[PDB]
Amino acid sequence: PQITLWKRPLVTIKIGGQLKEALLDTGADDTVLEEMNLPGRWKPKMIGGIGGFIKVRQYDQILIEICGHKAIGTVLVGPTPVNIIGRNLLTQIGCTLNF
Amino acid sequence: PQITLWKRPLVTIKIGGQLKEALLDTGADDTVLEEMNLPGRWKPKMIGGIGGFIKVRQYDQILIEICGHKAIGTVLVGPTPVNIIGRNLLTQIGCTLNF
Ligand SMILES: CCOP(=O)(COc1ccc(C[C@H](NC(=O)O[C@H]2CO[C@H]3OCC[C@H]32)[C@H](O)CN(CC(CC)CC)S(=O)(=O)c2ccc3ncsc3c2)cc1)OCC
Repeated sequence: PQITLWKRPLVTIKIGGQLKEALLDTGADDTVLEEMNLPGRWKPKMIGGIGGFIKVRQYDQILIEICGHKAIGTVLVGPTPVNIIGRNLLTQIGCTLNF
Repeated sequence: PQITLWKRPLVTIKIGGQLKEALLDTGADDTVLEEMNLPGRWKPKMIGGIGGFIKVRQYDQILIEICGHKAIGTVLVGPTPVNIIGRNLLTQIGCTLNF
């Protein structure tokens, strides 16, 4: 579809067998999701933005479905205030900016 | 144009007569630029991101040209890790997400 930017671009995603709301975020290199107890191994990581860094758990080869579009890649889990879909997955669903 | 997301969506902007590079950021409500001298009045504001809140200077009704497209609106100035163009100006230049 086409998403205007008057409001936050929030969509439904499916991950680890759960549905959630997440921001389609062209300023996010990586995908960062709210605390959730995903199975499997993970690597510690720190990601930075406005205000500083947070500590997150990096899980690899995670399947996420975004508005029916499937994607698989790296997902970071940590105390983010919002579920964020970053470019690593946005590219995979064919998402572009257009003006 | 149509901008893909394999790399960061960086563009040249012109503000207060100066050229700079900035990130088109659909996850940003507001536009935040690194410390710089802008003419006119400003008021202190706080904004929050992934790592907490920072103090910024709020400039209203500022002219800014984004990849050839003119906007006039609110620009925050402060210790952001990178210059970001948020939805308040993305809307003005007619930017949408498409997949
Ligand atoms: C409301 C909940 O609480 P809250 O008020 C704000 O919550 C939010 C927290 C984060 C966002 C998303 C964030 N937007 C943001 O900073 O926007 C500011 C400006 O406009 C306002 O609108 C929303 C907030 C205000 C960017 O889109 C993405 N970021 C990178 C950019 C940093 C400038 C480029 C470096 S990233 O997230 O840091 C990030 C993501 C993946 C990644 N992979 C490797 S690095 C790395 C870094 C949106 C809302 O904060 C109090 C705790």
